[PDB]
Amino acid sequence: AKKSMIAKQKRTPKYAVQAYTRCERCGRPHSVIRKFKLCRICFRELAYKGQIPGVKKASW
Amino acid sequence: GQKVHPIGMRIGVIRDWDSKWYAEKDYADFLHEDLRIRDYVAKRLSDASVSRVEIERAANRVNITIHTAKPGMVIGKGGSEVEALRKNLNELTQKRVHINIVEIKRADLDAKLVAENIARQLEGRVSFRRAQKQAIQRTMRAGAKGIKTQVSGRLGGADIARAEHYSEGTVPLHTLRADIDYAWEEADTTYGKLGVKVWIYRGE
Amino acid sequence: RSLKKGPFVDDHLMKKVEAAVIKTWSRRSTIFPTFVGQTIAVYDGRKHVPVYVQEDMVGHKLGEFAPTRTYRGH
Amino acid sequence: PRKGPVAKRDVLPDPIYNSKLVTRLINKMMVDGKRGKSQAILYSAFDIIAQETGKDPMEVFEQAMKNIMPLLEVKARRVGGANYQVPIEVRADRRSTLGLRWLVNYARLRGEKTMEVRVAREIMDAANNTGASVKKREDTHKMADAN
Amino acid sequence: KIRIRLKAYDHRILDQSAEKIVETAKRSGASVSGPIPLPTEKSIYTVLRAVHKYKDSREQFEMRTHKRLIDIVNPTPQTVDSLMRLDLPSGVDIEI
Amino acid sequence: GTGRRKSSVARVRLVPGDGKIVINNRDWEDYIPFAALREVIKQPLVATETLGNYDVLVNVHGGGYTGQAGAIRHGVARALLQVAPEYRPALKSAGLLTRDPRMKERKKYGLKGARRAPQFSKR
RNA sequence: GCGAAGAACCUUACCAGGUCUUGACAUCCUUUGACCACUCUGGAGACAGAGCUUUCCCGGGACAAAGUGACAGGUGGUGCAUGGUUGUCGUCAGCUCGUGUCGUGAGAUGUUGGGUUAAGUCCCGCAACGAGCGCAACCCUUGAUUUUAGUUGCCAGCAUUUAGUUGGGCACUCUAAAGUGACUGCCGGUGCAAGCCGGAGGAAGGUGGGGAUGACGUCAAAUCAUCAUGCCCCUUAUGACCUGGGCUACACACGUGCUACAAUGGAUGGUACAAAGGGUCGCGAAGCCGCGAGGUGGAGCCAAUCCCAUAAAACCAUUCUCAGUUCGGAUUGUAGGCUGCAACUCGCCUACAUGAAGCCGGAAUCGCUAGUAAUCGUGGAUCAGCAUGCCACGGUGAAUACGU
Ligand SMILES: [Mg+2]
Ligand SMILES: [Mg+2]
Ligand SMILES: [Mg+2]
Ligand SMILES: [Mg+2]
Ligand SMILES: [Mg+2]
Ligand SMILES: [Mg+2]
Ligand SMILES: [Mg+2]
Ligand SMILES: [Mg+2]
Ligand SMILES: [Mg+2]
Ligand SMILES: [Mg+2]
Ligand SMILES: [Mg+2]
Ligand SMILES: [Mg+2]
Ligand SMILES: [Mg+2]
Ligand SMILES: [Mg+2]
Ligand SMILES: [Mg+2]
Ligand SMILES: [Mg+2]
Ligand SMILES: [Mg+2]
Ligand SMILES: [Mg+2]
Ligand SMILES: [Mg+2]
Ligand SMILES: [Mg+2]
Ligand SMILES: [Mg+2]
Ligand SMILES: [Mg+2]
Ligand SMILES: [Mg+2]
Ligand SMILES: [Mg+2]
Ligand SMILES: [Mg+2]
Ligand SMILES: [Mg+2]
Ligand SMILES: [Mg+2]
Ligand SMILES: [Mg+2]
Ligand SMILES: [Mg+2]
Ligand SMILES: [Mg+2]
Ligand SMILES: [Mg+2]
Ligand SMILES: [Mg+2]
Ligand SMILES: [Mg+2]
Ligand SMILES: [Mg+2]
Ligand SMILES: [Mg+2]
Ligand SMILES: [Mg+2]
Ligand SMILES: [Mg+2]
Ligand SMILES: [Mg+2]
Ligand SMILES: [Mg+2]
Ligand SMILES: [Mg+2]
Ligand SMILES: [Mg+2]
Ligand SMILES: [Mg+2]
Ligand SMILES: [Mg+2]
Ligand SMILES: [Mg+2]
Ligand SMILES: [Mg+2]
Ligand SMILES: [Zn+2]
Repeated sequence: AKKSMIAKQKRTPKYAVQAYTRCERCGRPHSVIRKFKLCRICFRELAYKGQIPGVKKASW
Repeated sequence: GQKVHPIGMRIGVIRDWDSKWYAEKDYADFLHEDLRIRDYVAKRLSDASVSRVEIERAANRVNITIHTAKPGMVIGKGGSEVEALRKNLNELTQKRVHINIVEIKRADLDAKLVAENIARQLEGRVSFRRAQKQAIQRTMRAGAKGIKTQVSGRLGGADIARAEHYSEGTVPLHTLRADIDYAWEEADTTYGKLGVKVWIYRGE
Repeated sequence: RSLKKGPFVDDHLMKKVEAAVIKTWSRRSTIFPTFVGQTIAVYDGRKHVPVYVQEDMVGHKLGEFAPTRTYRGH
Repeated sequence: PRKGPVAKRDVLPDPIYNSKLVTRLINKMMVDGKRGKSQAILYSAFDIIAQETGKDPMEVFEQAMKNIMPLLEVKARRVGGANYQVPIEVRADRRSTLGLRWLVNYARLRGEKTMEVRVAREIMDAANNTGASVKKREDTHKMADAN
Repeated sequence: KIRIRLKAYDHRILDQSAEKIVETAKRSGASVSGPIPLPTEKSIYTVLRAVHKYKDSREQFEMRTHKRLIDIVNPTPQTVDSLMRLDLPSGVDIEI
Repeated sequence: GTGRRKSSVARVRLVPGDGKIVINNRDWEDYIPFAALREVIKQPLVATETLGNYDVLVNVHGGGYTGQAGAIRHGVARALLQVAPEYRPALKSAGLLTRDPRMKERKKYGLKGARRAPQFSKR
């Protein structure tokens, strides 16, 4: 009971409240940063390789 | 203690990002495409030794210059795949897709290509120690100041997993001016997962 | 709605009670001043606990009366 | 610190009657960054101690110096697989540090209503060679007298 | 009497690009309001390291936006003609 | 003159005059209630004998009430010295041309505060 | 105060009841063509039944409906089978190689010995002489300063308005690109030297303060529940759809926080000084109705301009006068506001009322060496709504280090 539910995230529900957000590569429900639509683990794994522009490691 | 990704912390100090495309409130649409327009290119031209696909977009038109070690395979006398992939890339990005290949030099310096020389061989049931050492010495002739190939996993068909590697020369990671490459591929053997890791110090 | 600009029953409990035991399935549909004298059956996650809407228990959410956790001593 | 000694600072001469025995006891007064609460109090205590006693507020405040400064601090020396009470001679560190600690640690014993006079009464009380702060000094030397 | 705003992630690419149009502005018109800095936006994303527990290990990325704006004081007909004819490095932001 | 301390900055113009140390388009005793902390501001004018010889104009931005007191002291101590170089041989010794380098500290992840940490219990 | 950077529903993996079979969801094919969307009845909906109906484009092309299967479909098992990704020892100072030399040999020396250091850092002495990954340095931010560009920031010279408002100027600040500056550099003692004790000068003095960076490897350490994968099991159910419910239950024991037990305080009025961030289908001002939480209204803004946004501790006057109180605020009744189809189980807040334990905490135990601890506020991520938690920002600012 996992790949069934991505269709539940995708389809427009009968109430705006039902609708939530999940990662757009691996459908992880928690911790999805809206400026990217990526979960925490997708977001970091692309930043190292460097797909996300602008983002870089912040010493300070 | 686990290392850092020797690319993931060189970005923006000695190396740019694999995508140069500014966006204002439209990043989520552009960024998700800059992760899938790099997947159709990943399988369609899988055997053409493609290393970097730097997507740059501007003015409702996208440019994806694919850098390959076999430049004549993607484009050239046939003149068909470039036109053929112009249909597939544009059928996804819903706009112009201008691709201009870049021809690699000193092929044993691109880590992705260098570790695919040891990722197919290991999948063809060869020796772990021989596979790395036969090519570690091979690329060492090119001019790399260092090397480190490791083949980590349930190596050798055993029931207990262990790590193996090699090296030759200088490869200072903790110096930020090092031009160090890196790659990591999946040796999808018939029995499990064994992914290799390769990286190459270079000129300066 | 705790706001004074509203007072809602589910969609049909009022309709079925309007003509008219009663078994309104879910919950949540506070007994208005038009249902005293018509016993309903508000479901409880299992079984249908029977409650008779009197004049005193008017306004309260229909669910309250049927408990949900069975705790018969420690 | 497992490596040598260190030297301390505690030095900022105060605005009125510039000294470092009055910017100290004004720093051993405050709680959670309340320099302003203490500084006014530590100058109002002088105001009542300069009237009800007559003499100079500074000399009256320093009059209770020799009546609060400890002389022998019973040290906890490790002998025979335990700790005992081996008296020793306190240095200048534990003289003024202890000495000005004795007052404020005994500011619940003046029994007034406000700290403006309570700190003013205790300084005079020790300045009379009486009160509890001097008794506390004599109490410490008493347990140091046994050993 | 125009105003152009530059918004690029790397200060090297934009400040070089602005050093080009500011030169072309001088040829088009002596009265040029040269490049000028504005405070740079910073944002931080404190993503957590471990795939599972160990709540005390995270890793912080950042994303700047270096800004610069160029204007015109008493422009001429060359300004409208000679401005749009340039393409800047991909990343530089143009808005007149 | 110009003097910083903590997050507050004070820029000082010093001209000969009566001696009214004005601050930020208001009288200083209005602007600072506790005059006893305002006497140190006269240290750059009492260590060199120029107490009531110049009227001090000040501009104030940021910090806290004690935050400017350290900056205005420094902010004039770099101007009285510039009036005549004879003032440096004593204004550069009392600790006035020095700029206090202490500032607040970043908060590091895994820690409640900058240097604090959670509470520790073994078992 | 752990995955969970948001458990009313959804998320939800769990229970009860009710429903589907090539399946809700992909690829192979055929007959239809662009399929949908909409109204009426029943139901808790999942779903059934009626109607207009979806007017494709250029034989081909995308997308769809209907017809049997190959198949799908598993947040089902094994982290003592794995990729990964991580943690702790630990930012501890180690792990090695080439040429020589000793040993029959595995091997040793270098890397031991005396000092010194934060450090196999550095020196001296020795059958060793050198070197590589680690330490230090390169990188980021803060502390002084030069040049450049001066607006939307700044306002001295000039006046002008209730107001930096207006002309006007980039002087000062400040913003941000390229540079300077600190290295035991100089002087005294000491040392053979490394270095150690002190002094000038300088914004800054002994790696100035703080980040990023984590060697060889240890724990068969954590995760098959992020993704992927070896092998096994279910495959008209261990798959799939809905409504309700549990995830918040309570006789108790333990971990991390919040608020207090009062006079360095409470109550009332006045009143002053921030830093860092967020805003387009978003921030939402002024006025107006309100004790009230809020509602109506729509100004300005794709922002150094406008908004979120009046910061509180501090301070100045009156009152309280050492009481379970003019402290404390749990608990409960009534009456209300917000979002959302819906606040009963189970959200947040407001008024009146109610007013409980607590009068500085046993043996024991925790954090921190300076802008530190303590204490008072603000912003962001997730987010229709909900944080005493988490990630960041500032204001007030201490005490002691003899010693192992
Ligand atoms: Mg939600
Ligand atoms: Mg190993
Ligand atoms: Mg590197
Ligand atoms: Mg029980
Ligand atoms: Mg780490
Ligand atoms: Mg000087
Ligand atoms: Mg710490
Ligand atoms: Mg938990
Ligand atoms: Mg495993
Ligand atoms: Mg386990
Ligand atoms: Mg730790
Ligand atoms: Mg031999
Ligand atoms: Mg060793
Ligand atoms: Mg070290
Ligand atoms: Mg280092
Ligand atoms: Mg520095
Ligand atoms: Mg300058
Ligand atoms: Mg200038
Ligand atoms: Mg010195
Ligand atoms: Mg340092
Ligand atoms: Mg550091
Ligand atoms: Mg760290
Ligand atoms: Mg092991
Ligand atoms: Mg293991
Ligand atoms: Mg264990
Ligand atoms: Mg599991
Ligand atoms: Mg994966
Ligand atoms: Mg993947
Ligand atoms: Mg829970
Ligand atoms: Mg809860
Ligand atoms: Mg506890
Ligand atoms: Mg108190
Ligand atoms: Mg209170
Ligand atoms: Mg700000
Ligand atoms: Mg408050
Ligand atoms: Mg307070
Ligand atoms: Mg009260
Ligand atoms: Mg009660
Ligand atoms: Mg009650
Ligand atoms: Mg009562
Ligand atoms: Mg009360
Ligand atoms: Mg009660
Ligand atoms: Mg320490
Ligand atoms: Mg954000
Ligand atoms: Mg929580
Ligand atoms: Zn993901």
